[PDB]
Amino acid sequence: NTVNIKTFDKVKNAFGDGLSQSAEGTFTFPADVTTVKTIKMFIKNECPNKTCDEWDRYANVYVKNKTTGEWYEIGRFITPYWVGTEKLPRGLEIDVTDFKSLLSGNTELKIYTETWLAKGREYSVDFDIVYGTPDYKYSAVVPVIQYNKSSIDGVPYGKAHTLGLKKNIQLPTNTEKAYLRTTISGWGHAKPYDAGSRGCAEWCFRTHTIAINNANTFQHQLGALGCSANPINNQSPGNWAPDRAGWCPGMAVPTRIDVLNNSLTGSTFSYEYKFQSWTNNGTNGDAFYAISSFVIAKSNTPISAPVVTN
Repeated sequence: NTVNIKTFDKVKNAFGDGLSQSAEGTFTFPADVTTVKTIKMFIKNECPNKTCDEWDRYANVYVKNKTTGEWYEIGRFITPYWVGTEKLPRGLEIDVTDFKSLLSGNTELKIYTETWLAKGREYSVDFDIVYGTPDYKYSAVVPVIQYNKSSIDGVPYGKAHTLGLKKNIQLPTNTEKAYLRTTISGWGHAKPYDAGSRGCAEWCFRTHTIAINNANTFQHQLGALGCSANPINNQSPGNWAPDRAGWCPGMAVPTRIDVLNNSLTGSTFSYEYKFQSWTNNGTNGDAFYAISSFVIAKSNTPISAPVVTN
């Protein structure tokens, strides 16, 4: 079984006086998610005849955690230059199965675009829920860190001292499978440039590390994705083809999945996101990393949300 749920219908994120960069709404999702195998989120950006903010703007979607009243980023993308997602049949696709526990019953969603023009961007969002026999009937998800309000509200990169990326995580004793879900994209053309005149953090290729209990465990390489091969190839005269570090205009920001070893099940461990070292000399602007990292706990027996603590 595959149920399609329609959620935002030509909603506009715009900037200027009786307008907003974000839109919200409440939608009804089926209540039972125990047999949900996959949930695909589709984002359609309609921008016919240059009627939208022609820049490659940062955008993201959130689902509200009813109990805590906190917004969780389920997906982000960079809008294409000058056009919408027309070359793509169903729009940008992002797997959001990790958030099935929050995508049930009356769910409030939020979509934001860092647009600075009144014409902004218009979107239609729908979800495909595929029912079946999942490998794990239950899942729980909680954020470890969230500095993703916009491209320039991320974590400053290259500053003398930085903090706010070390946390402690306690996984439920019945966790059968656990993993981290991270989405990271950078902004800026700050100096000193890397070879090839690549400023940070939009252009400079880096490899960040996540340390579990002080041991370097996962590496996140923000390298070339092959922007020139983008299906949305009608973006000229915008600078669409050059490879940025870990993202391309008119494409979803990749979701990075790192599987935790089961020796962490039932125990509290430390998590630290370590940026590859670099110092901003401050002569050519700022550099930021917009980042969200989530811990997902799965089991075939009802499970409570992992505890994240400083």
